[PDB]
Amino acid sequence: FRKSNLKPFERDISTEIYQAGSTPCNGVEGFNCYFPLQSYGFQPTNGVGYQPYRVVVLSFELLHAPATVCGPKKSTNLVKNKCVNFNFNGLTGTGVLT
Amino acid sequence: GKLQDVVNQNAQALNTLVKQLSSNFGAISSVLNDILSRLDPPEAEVQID
Amino acid sequence: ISNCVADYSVLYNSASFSTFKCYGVSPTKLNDLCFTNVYADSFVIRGDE
Amino acid sequence: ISNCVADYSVLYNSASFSTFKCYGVSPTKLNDLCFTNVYADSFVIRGDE
Amino acid sequence: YRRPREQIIIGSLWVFCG
Amino acid sequence: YRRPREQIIIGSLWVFCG
Ligand SMILES: *[C@@H]1O[C@H](CO)[C@@H](O[C@@H]2O[C@H](CO)[C@@H](O)[C@H](O)[C@H]2NC(C)=O)[C@H](O)[C@H]1NC(C)=O
Repeated sequence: FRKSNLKPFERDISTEIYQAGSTPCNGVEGFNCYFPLQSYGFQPTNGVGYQPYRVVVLSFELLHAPATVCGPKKSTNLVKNKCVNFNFNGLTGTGVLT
Repeated sequence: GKLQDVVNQNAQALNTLVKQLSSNFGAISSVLNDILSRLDPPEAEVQID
Repeated sequence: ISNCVADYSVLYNSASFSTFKCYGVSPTKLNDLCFTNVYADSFVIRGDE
Repeated sequence: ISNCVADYSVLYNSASFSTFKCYGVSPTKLNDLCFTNVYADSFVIRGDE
Repeated sequence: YRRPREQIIIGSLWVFCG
Repeated sequence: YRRPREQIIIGSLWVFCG
């Protein structure tokens, strides 16, 4: 139960009772006042549609800052005054380094 | 000013054309190299188009 | 996640994950790509969701 | 019930009904929703039933 | 919040705000 | 009776038959 949809990448912890009805809840559940949180039900005999899935979401971003997270690619020597394909922390391109 | 305005207008047109190279136009980035180096060809075709 | 060398290829071929869907990047191509930060959000979700 | 204007807000806020359960629709969201036909079935049911 | 494209090169515009 | 989804969008497929 919530008043409006979440903005992207937003987290909510407040457990205030939703006042869906016109009657004020006054902080206590009852008529038209439901607990905002609900408990899952997971059993070893539950169906695949109800089986609990452990999920992870990975997000990447670059903020023109030092490239802290990189890959296992091995760096090579430095070449100057030659038309080469450079790759500086992902700055993929071609040109002459002088 | 009659001679200088022609040069100014041509320079403005060229500057606008150059600035137009840094627009997403709906893609994920304005740099073609980033699109080529991040996405596989089938997904990169849409951004390139 | 920051200031560490990553390896997404092993996560890709581990074959222990039911769903591996990436948006805006190619599973086999971010292996040689660099980012400033990586955020990992974890939770448990029902099968139909 | 058809070809008329309904009012579910007063029914929800009447506070005279012991049980108000909605399946497949939000009780506070169908006020701005329109339906072609409305069926009303009424009878007497035991307390335990 | 929504952040400008100038400050983010690869990532999504939206950032954590909860 | 039961009706196909092509005729009913919001309501239940089952219709009155008594
Ligand atoms: C950081 O702390 C401030 C101070 O508590 C928080 O500001 C409060 O936010 C709540 C809900 O957003 C309001 O009801 C309060 O009136 C605000 N002020 C105070 C003094 O409590 C702020 O939300 C916190 N931000 C984060 C991200 O935790």
